[PDB]
Amino acid sequence: TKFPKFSQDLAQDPTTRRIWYGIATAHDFETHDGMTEENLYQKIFASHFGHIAIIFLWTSGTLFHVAWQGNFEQWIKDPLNIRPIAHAIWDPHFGEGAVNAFTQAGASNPVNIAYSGVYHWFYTIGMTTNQELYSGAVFLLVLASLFLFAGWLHLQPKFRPSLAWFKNAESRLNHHLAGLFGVSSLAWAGHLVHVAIPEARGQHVGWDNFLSTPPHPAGLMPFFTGNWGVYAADPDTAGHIFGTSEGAGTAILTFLGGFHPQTESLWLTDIAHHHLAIAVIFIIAGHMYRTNWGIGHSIKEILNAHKGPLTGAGHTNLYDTINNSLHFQLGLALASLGVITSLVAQHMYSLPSYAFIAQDHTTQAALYTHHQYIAGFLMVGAFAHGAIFFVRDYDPVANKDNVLARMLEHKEALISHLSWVSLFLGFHTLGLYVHNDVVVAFGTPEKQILIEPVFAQWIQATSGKALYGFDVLLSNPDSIASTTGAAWLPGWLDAINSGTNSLFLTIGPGDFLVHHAIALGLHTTALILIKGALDARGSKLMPDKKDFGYSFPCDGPGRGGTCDISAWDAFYLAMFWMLNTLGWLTFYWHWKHLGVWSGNVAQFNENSTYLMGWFRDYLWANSAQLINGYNPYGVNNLSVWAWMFLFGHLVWATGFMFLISWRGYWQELIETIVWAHERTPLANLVRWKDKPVALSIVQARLVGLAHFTVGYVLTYAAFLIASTAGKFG
Amino acid sequence: MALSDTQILAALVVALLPAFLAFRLSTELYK
Amino acid sequence: AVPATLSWSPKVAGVMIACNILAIAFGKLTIKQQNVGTPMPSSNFFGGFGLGAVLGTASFGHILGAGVILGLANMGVL
Amino acid sequence: MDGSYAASYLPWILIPMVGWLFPAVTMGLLFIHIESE
Amino acid sequence: KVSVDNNPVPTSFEKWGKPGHFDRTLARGPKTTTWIWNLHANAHDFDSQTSDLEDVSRKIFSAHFGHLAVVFVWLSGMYFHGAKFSNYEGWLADPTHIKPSAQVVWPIVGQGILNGDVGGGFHGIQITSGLFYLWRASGFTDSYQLYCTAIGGLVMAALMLFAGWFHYHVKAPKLEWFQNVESMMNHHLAGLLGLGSLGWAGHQIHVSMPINKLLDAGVAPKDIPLPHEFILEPSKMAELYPSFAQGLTPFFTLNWGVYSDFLTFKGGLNPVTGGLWLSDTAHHHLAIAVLFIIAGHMYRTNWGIGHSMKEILEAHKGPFTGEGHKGLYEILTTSWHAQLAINLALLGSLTIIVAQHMYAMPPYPYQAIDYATQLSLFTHHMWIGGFLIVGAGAHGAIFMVRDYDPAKNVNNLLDRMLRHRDAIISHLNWVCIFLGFHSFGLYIHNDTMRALGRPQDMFSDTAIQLQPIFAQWVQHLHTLAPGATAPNALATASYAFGGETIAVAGKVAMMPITLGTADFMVHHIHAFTIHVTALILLKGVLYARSSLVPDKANLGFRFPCDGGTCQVSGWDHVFLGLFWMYNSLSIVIFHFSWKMQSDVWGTVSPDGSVTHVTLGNFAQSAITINGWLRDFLWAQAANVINSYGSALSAYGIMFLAGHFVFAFSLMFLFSGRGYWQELIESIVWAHNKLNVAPAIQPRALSIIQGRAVGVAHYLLGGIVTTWAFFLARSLSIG
Amino acid sequence: DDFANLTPCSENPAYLAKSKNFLNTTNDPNSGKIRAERYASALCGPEGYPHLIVDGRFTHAGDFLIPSILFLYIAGWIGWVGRSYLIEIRESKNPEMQEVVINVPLAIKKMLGGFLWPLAAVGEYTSGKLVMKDSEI
Amino acid sequence: MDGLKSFLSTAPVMIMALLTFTAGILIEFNRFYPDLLFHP
Ligand code: CLA
Ligand SMILES: CC1=C(/C=C/C(C)=C\C=C\C(C)=C\C=C\C=C(C)\C=C\C=C(C)/C=C/C2=C(C)C(=O)CCC2(C)C)C(C)(C)CCC1
Ligand SMILES: CC1=C(/C=C/C(C)=C/C=C/C(C)=C/C=C/C=C(C)/C=C/C=C(C)/C=C/C2=C(C)CCCC2(C)C)C(C)(C)CCC1
Ligand SMILES: [Cl-]
Repeated sequence: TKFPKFSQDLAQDPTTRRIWYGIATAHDFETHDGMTEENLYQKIFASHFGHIAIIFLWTSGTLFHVAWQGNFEQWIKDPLNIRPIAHAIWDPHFGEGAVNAFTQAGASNPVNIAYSGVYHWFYTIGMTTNQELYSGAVFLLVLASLFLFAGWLHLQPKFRPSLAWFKNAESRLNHHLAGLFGVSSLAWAGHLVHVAIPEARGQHVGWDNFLSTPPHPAGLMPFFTGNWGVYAADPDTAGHIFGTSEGAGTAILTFLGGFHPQTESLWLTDIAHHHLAIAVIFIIAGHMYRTNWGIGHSIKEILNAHKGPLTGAGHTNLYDTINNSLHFQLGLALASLGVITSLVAQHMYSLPSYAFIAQDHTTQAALYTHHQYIAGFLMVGAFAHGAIFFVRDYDPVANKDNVLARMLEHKEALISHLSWVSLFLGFHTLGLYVHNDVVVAFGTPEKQILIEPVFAQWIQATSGKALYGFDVLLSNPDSIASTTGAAWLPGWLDAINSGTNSLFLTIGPGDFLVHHAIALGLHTTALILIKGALDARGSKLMPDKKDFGYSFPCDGPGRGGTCDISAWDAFYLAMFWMLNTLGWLTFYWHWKHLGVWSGNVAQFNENSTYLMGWFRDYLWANSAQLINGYNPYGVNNLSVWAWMFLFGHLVWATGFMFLISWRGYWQELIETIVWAHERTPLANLVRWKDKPVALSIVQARLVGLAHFTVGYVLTYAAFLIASTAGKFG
Repeated sequence: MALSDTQILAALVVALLPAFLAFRLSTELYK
Repeated sequence: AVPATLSWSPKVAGVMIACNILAIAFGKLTIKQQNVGTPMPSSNFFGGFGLGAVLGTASFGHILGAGVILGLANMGVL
Repeated sequence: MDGSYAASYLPWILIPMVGWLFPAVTMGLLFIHIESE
Repeated sequence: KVSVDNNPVPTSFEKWGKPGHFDRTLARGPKTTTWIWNLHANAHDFDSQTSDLEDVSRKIFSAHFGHLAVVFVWLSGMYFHGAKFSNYEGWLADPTHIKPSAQVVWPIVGQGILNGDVGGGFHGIQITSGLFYLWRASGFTDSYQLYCTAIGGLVMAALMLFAGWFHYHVKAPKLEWFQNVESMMNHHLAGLLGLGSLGWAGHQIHVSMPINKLLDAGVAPKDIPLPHEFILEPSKMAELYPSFAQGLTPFFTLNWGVYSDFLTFKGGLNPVTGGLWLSDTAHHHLAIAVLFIIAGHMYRTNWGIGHSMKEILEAHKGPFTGEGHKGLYEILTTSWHAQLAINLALLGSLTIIVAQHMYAMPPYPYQAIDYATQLSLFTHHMWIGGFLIVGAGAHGAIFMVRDYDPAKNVNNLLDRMLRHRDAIISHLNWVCIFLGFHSFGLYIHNDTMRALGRPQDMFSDTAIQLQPIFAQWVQHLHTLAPGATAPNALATASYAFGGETIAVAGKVAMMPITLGTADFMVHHIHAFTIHVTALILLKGVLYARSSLVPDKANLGFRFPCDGGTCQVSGWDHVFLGLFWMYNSLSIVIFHFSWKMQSDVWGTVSPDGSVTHVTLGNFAQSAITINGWLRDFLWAQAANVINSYGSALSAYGIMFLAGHFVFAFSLMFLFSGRGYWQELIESIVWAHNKLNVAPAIQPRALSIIQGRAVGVAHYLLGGIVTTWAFFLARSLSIG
Repeated sequence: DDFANLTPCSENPAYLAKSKNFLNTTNDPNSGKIRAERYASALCGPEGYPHLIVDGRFTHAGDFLIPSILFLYIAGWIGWVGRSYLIEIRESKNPEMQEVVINVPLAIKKMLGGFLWPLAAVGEYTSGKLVMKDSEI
Repeated sequence: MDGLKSFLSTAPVMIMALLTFTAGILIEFNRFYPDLLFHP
């Protein structure tokens, strides 16, 4: 009736479907009745202010609970032995055993151990007291308030931006490149130079004295005189003790490379010069597009000029296509953010920046797994909204014969070749694993097919790793690349050849097989997503798929052949492969590091070449402590993870019910329940307002996928944390 | 040193500001 | 220990014959289709029974006789 | 289940509110609004 | 009575090279790959191939002959490999130190490692079928006897094939012959079951008992007289059993007491072998034979005497059931599916009873102490029974769609059942919900309490107790029965109920299986899963014809959807029932495996103390889900996952093989044909581009087949996983 | 020295210890000994198992190149003859029936002529009989 | 005869015959020349 107000059709639905679909379409503003393009952008703009405020509030909570209930001040005095505390536990359901078990990390009350790495982050950037953490938390509350007010303000009549304002691509790129990226990076370099670096050298710098405490004794005169070399002289010595003046230098900008010997993290002076350098580039990059002064580039002119004889119209009219389609823009943003998020995961574990975090193995595992899963979700979303663009926004006439239109032209070639490579990888990668399993099973492990990852090893050699003896480029002292006199080379070569870190881990046949398994997952997930996007507008089975929508009901009479072919169904299928691919790579990352951390790299090297090795040495072996979190003899600090481990297993299985069964069985079952209610004395008096009905076909798949995904994530998270935490503190 | 009781209570009072503003923004978005 | 059984004697014969007579009388009064199928050479002496009724009552009689003889022997009454 | 942290009485108040009153008020308001008109 | 038609079907190979001949649509040849799948799916759906009941019956009768030939060939193999590729003779001379083996692999690509040392210098795969124990009980002593049995089986297989061909292509019985159910019951009660049990009783008395008595006395197998020597020289029998001196006179004079030396009621188990006394089994089969033969003269065939099954059915009607049982005789004499539905339900239930009774009353010598054989036999026959019961639901639904005529069933029990079907399912729905909450909820309760460090709040023997007092009471009565309610029985029917511990070769054969809180909880889990499985299948039968989706009978037993109305067909309920049957039976066999290892099986010290396989951890661990995960699955899976490089490595391989097939099935269960058809279009384009497109157009699997494929691979993967898990574990504990 | 992390099997201490206990994979009592001698020429890791090099160097052509050539010849043979049979039956009245009931005399003819498939494939490609024009489908 | 010949020419018989023949070649080659991991 009333709810949903944005859909009269849904509001008139007399069944419980009204409630479910009202929630699932709440944020699809484009489909709301009476929605206009100008009001669409303004509503999105205000919603974005809300999301930013939530992020600041979330960050404020992290700071507040650490300062209030954590052990930050105790932790900084012994980072390698004290376990950081996330927040206190107040659970009246706890028994005597649980209270003692969770009274840990030196606390006087039950607490949870933090694995987010915030302790290492806060300490590295110069925070040393609970008061400073408290000040930051309060500051973020005010900052969150400002954006909440801004969202409300820019929804008022006089302050609503015009549609042309939202379409000014050139101005936004200039501002966000130079200002949002460049100035922010420059400002962060300022914090590092004026606060973080002095704190690492035992010098207190805060708001009370930063004005009277020059970051460098030479002042700013060298900067304006061109004598920039002064800021790099006298760097921190290899014997520097982080947080103290012992062995500390005076340089504020360096290019040492490698890791700080004690903290096993990147030099802060290098990080400062890094963020200063990219700030200059970003600021320059932000002057490329013309806004109001004639100079600069027109993006429309650039796109319409890049066309050749092999791609027809080339990039013609793509400025209008992208600028007028929010789904195209969202797809590009998600795809770019997805790639960057994986880059963060890949380069943070190998090139850690936070002091002592390389020795917090559970935190490293949690962070890599966390951001890789986020990357996987972003990549799926990018293709999902790419498919939505084709269904809703793509205009064949405007994009006639351009690169976009030609992608739809050779879609059969694209899909067929993607099918082949997936089959090509799957047949032979699985075959080699099974070959090794059988020969090892028959007591002949010497008959395994063990392929040396020569190409990857060669790349490591080009960066200076001399283990493989390829003697190429940076691994070759006589190479022109090696004799350049680069400042970072001595530090970098030491780090890559130390063998005591995760920088270019040594790889072997085990790494070869799993990397090709990852390639199978990537290509297969892309195949499903790309097929959904390219076939979204129609196929031979359903030539008129475009005029039905991204997701459409396929349970109507005469629509038996319209099921499973919507672009939404491609997303649904791709989610399973995304989770599977992430499972393979996270298993790979964790098992390999377990050997590296414990020094027994031989286990992974020898047992990762057949699947029974993963089953036995990784899954079975590392579950022992987890499943003993609680047992007939008592409980320990892993009891919660053991309970969550079974909880994830249960939620995962519950998803099978929605994924396997179909609506018809449950609709008739509900009818019997409805029959019983209407005939039970004293109960038929109570009458429902919405007629109970079984879940729709699309809804059941979404619900089933939700239980599947939640159980998938929760199960591994408990195993990942408990197995690592149990082994290493 | 550890945070004082007044500091914890003071944070709660400050948190009423984003709470009130969040209510206004949500109501405005509902329109 | 084992239930007592009786070595054959005229007493055993009397019980078996008596049980057979009871089965014949019971069959004559309860069988619905008596003179159906193969007939007897002289049905006058068999109360109209056919071959099937004659064998059926006799078979039932032997079963009753075995149960009675074993039961009475078990209790020592015979 | 006590607490050495400052203002250790706050969880005794906030958690029941976040755990009992907030879901109760939320469910009541949403169900009434969803089942209105 | 006997009436046949001469040479109705010429014998010709012409139709062999014309696949799909049996169906008019398929006989025209393939246009798409769907034709290939339909050919195999509809091959043996005879009633859809011809509308004449007489023709359908003739195909069934000869088809059943073909199945018997297949079974005989399988039996012939078992005896042959026992005769030629086994260590039966070596094992027979030392059963307590040699493990049975009857399969030897060729040494190729290193698979010869599977020929493990089973003792006595023999190398081969250790068998868990219990064939050696059966053969020893049967009196087999040398390979030649097994070889002769193998040859006989092949001859019988040939005879069955000839009979099948003869009774279809030459002399096919008329419909009236098949519908003589009174005669069939008489012959198959008195003739098949009656004489079969009488004949076997004669075998045990004259062959099995004397040979086994000598074997149990320590006589070397080669020194034991051959079976016929006891008949040619009855004095040999008299020495072992003096009552044989009196001959058959006691039998005919009703002086049966003298035969008490070989027709016994000992009960319990043979101390030497740990199996049932063969004298008890002989009296058992003799008594059974008399009962079945008597039962087989009940129905009237040709001589007036006997009951009419139609008359019996029509007479049993009451005030609460209208016409009562009227009309059922017509259904059961005109619908093969109705008969198959009943027979599958009872035969499936019978197989489950076989598993339950055989483990607790081990009939074969040395079976009880071979834990691999005990676990294998129980698990195997549990699965067979479960599948057959699901079949009863399938063919019950098929009957409703195809053969049920409402006009011929007015106000009878079948018609009345369809009227209150909503009441049946609604109430069955509630009890399932009640059982689920109050059975699985207890485990969730215990998991939470133990995790929270509150053991005193759990449901356990050391905590809040749920004692199965009724089961405990029954066990007490059965323990007291010998001498009080079964005065002539010397020992209890099974030591599982109570009493002494039977130990053979230092291992426990059987001992009391005590029941506590953990047993109470799991037993009510079984009630929950069985009730739910019955709900799905019963709902399928009751709603096979009507609703939502009226006139469902028109669509048929197998239809994708109606017009959401997907998964409403009778077939779709079988699809869901299979998952729950798998879920139900998986817990049953897990319950059996853990309980026996924890509380029954183990080593017996010379003093008498028993050390169980898992040290009695069932009581405190089986009350939480974490306990099952940790103490049962994780702990006992160590054997299979560590099997690589040993003779058990094959189970390690199949353990991973099962996990793979289970995962592979999810591709079919979670997806639909629409996506795959579109994918095939792009692939077809590539084949067209190279002029290599097939004439038979590729098609995605039908909606029903996709579900059928998914469940088939799901069950295969899950069952194979457990199979490897059980065999590797049980072969490693003793 | 490339592959410094590896070592010849004949000089790898782990291989030497394990190679003396290689199991016999067939009924030949010396099969395990023969395998020990054969694999001695390969490169081994620390664990003593042979590793294969597929970067293209001809000193390890036997690792992947020679197996690769043999597979492609066999694979192309199978595909080419199957394609030839499929095309030919397409010219008959009932091509579908000849896909489920094979024309064995025709199939054998095609199969025995697959040893020249690389030449036949080149000839068809140049004569426009291998690839169909996009406008033709 | 013609019907039997056609039956032996059916797809399932033919593929099983080819697979059986192919399996025999591979098995027999490995029986005489086992453990070939690479071309010497
Ligand atoms: C372990 C589970 C599993 C496996 C093995 C596969 C395998 C496959 N999927 Mg599937 N999938 C799965 C789960 C799985 N899927 C799940 C849970 C979902 C979610 C619904 C999907 C959804 C999905 C989609 C949407 C797609 C795939 C695709 C693929 C293919 C990927 C390429 C490849 O590996 O080719 C190599 C092939 C294999 C590994 C298959 C197994 C080969 C066996 C081991 C050898 C042959 C055995 C032989 C026939 C004997 C038969 C048995 C007996 C009679 C003798 C392949 C057929 C893609 C595809 O079709 O690409 C072309 C595709 O589009 N899958
Ligand atoms: C006038 C003027 C000049 C003089 C400037 C002078 C004399 C001082 C300028 C000071 C400035 C511009 C300070 C800016 C500080 C910004 C901050 C502090 C922003 C923080 C933002 C966030 C989001 C923080 C988040 C977090 C918090 C709060 C935590 O506590 C934990 C970490 C993290 C989560 C990151 C010069 C001549 C130079 C140039 C021309 C203009
Ligand atoms: C469907 C669709 C869509 C979507 C899409 C997507 C989702 C995509 C993605 C994509 C991706 C995801 C991509 C990626 C890429 C990457 C790349 C391309 C890279 C490159 C790199 C480089 C080139 C590098 C280089 C280097 C090295 C390696 C070393 C050092 C040095 C240097 C730097 C030189 C859209 C929305 C458009 C719309 C339409 C439709
Ligand atoms: Cl537990």
